Amino acid sequence: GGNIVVYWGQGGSDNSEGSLKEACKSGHYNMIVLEELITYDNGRDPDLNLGAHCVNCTSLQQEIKYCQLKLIKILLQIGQVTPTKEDTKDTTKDLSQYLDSNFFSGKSGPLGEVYLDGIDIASVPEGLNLKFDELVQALNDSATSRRIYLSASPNCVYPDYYLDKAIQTQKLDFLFVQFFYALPCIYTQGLPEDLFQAMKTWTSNVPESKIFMALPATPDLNGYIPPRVLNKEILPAVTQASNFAGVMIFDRYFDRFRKYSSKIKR
Amino acid sequence: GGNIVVYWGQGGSDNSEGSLKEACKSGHYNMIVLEELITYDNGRDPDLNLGAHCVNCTSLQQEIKYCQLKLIKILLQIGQVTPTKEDTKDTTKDLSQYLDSNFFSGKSGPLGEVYLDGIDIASVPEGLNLKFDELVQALNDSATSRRIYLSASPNCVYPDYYLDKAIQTQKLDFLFVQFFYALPCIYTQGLPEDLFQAMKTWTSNVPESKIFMALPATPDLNGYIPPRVLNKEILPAVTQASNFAGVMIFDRYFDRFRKYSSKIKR
Ligand SMILES: *[C@@H]1O[C@H](CO)[C@@H](O[C@@H]2O[C@H](CO)[C@@H](O)[C@H](O)[C@H]2NC(C)=O)[C@H](O)[C@H]1NC(C)=O
Ligand SMILES: *[C@@H]1O[C@H](CO)[C@@H](O[C@@H]2O[C@H](CO)[C@@H](O)[C@H](O)[C@H]2NC(C)=O)[C@H](O)[C@H]1NC(C)=O
Ligand SMILES: CC(=O)N[C@@H]1[C@@H](O)[C@H](O)[C@@H](CO)O[C@H]1O
Ligand SMILES: CC(=O)N[C@@H]1[C@@H](O)[C@H](O)[C@@H](CO)O[C@H]1O
Ligand SMILES: CC(=O)N[C@@H]1[C@@H](O)[C@H](O)[C@@H](CO)O[C@H]1O
Ligand SMILES: CC(=O)N[C@@H]1[C@@H](O)[C@H](O)[C@@H](CO)O[C@H]1O
Ligand code: NA
Ligand code: NA
Repeated sequence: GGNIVVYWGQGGSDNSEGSLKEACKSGHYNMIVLEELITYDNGRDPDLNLGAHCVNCTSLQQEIKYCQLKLIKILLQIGQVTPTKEDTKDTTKDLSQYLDSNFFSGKSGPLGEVYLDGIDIASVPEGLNLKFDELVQALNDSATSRRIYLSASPNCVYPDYYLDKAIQTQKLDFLFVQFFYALPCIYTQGLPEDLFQAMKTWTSNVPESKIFMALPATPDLNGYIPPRVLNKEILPAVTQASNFAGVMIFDRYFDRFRKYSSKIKR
Repeated sequence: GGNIVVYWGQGGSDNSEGSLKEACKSGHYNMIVLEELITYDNGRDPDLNLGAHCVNCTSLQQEIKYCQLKLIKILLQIGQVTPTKEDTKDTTKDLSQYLDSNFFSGKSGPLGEVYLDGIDIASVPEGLNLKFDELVQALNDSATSRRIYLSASPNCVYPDYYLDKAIQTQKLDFLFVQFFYALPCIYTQGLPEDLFQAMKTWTSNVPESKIFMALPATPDLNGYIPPRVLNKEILPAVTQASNFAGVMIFDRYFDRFRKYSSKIKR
């Protein structure tokens, strides 16, 4: 089956996009990125935002652990940095510490008593105080024997305006390169040329990281690659890169109904 | 000040984008569109999704009423239709009835004991059972003496693939035409030509509805129009349309920090 990852958490409620456990139990995925954590440039404690899934999300603990015991990695995505004009000391250091204590220590945090597998950073502005490359270095330097995987979700334009610094730390394990919404590098009908060139650029410029092609599971989004096109044209070309890792599915909501991941070649 | 509307509800928590009351109290807006209600093609009761603002959102009642007593209209946006392959009878009729009972009757619904001012529909796929134009007609035909405003948020491409049928009912009071993210009709630096042509097309083809230009409040989104450009170039041209209504701000989160609406001409 290879490496198929998926985004979950912003697809509504359990009744719209299914529970996290449902996603894991489906067997389609070996890694889930939870969307998303809101962080504060002024050092306020982060706010978890899993939409209509839960407000008290501590009961997700058992679902996270179920996933992990099925060998599925669970990463939490930082999706929003609330800016401040205030000059505040130690914001990045303090966030790294908050994350370590609340998600990577088995202690009672927002997702219950878990050790998550890592942190993803979305392609969004950082703060005047909070800096993503600094955060990545701090997390990798964490006082723990646990493996904390670090990743980013850049758009397919290289370099990514928001994440290039974090990428150039050379400390990201995975990149979920987004080939959806309107960008010059998406697939369009009968035209993979820009996507191929972007994949060449990403894989060659970030040889230290595993590169996922993040694709939409629905034909209602720009960048959609029909499964036969993905299997017979796209994958044969992009898999020539030694650091091509697989496909990231945007997102569990669309995939739950479309069963796009089911149609990807073995 | 004219007509300035804003989207609120998907900007995170109260600490990231402020409470609904805060938005109303700011005095920047005369209409707020709440994002968003999830509806079900199989006829399941809708799920309210105001992200990390609340799960039990009934306590928003007092904030809604505060807004309304300040002459601010509150509309709820349908943002997501969860599809089904099942053929289910009366889905649209039943949704109209659910909305009437739960948001337009002063009874104890998901937002408490309110009479909302109306419903907006996002530019998203409808269902195999649930149909937007049918929903608009049903809501307008509601057994009530209350005014229910009906609107849609089409993208700037005319016709809108998802909402054109709803628009052609001629029963929409407002259109929030979205000139952001990547589309051929957005403003780009020193180039309003496509936006002007789109505004001509929207205003001339939908003379029966008031047309808002929906614009991003942050320079970090495609389509951003610096306030001086908006005031001295854009508004003088587009305001020549008799049905040009004003500016819809995407969104309260960005506007809270950027104070974009504050910079729009009187
Ligand atoms: C920081 O990154 C380094 C390098 O990827 C990680 O170090 C590896 O850790 C694994 C398991 O602990 C070992 O098998 C490797 O031999 C290590 N490699 C090197 C070069 O030291 C380290 O674990 C990361 N830190 C965290 C907190 O995950
Ligand atoms: C359906 O649309 C019609 C037309 O806009 C609305 O009828 C208007 O109602 C207002 C206030 O009740 C009156 O001042 C107008 O004279 C009416 N116009 C016409 C042509 O009848 C009607 O209110 C809408 N239905 C709902 C539930 O809002
Ligand atoms: C495979 C896996 O990740 N197992 C985790 C374990 O590491 C952790 O000690 C525990 C308590 O938080 O949750 C487990 O089930
Ligand atoms: C607060 C903010 O917007 N910071 C941005 C940062 O996100 C971006 O990666 C960088 C690129 O050089 O430019 C900064 O201005
Ligand atoms: C101006 C306004 O909309 N006022 C509303 C009123 O119509 C409604 O009867 C009441 C109870 O639900 O909430 C009010 O304050
Ligand atoms: C379930 C679904 O996707 N329905 C779409 C509808 O949203 C769209 O407005 C219409 C345009 O003709 O095409 C239908 O296939
Ligand atoms: Na879709
Ligand atoms: Na921004």
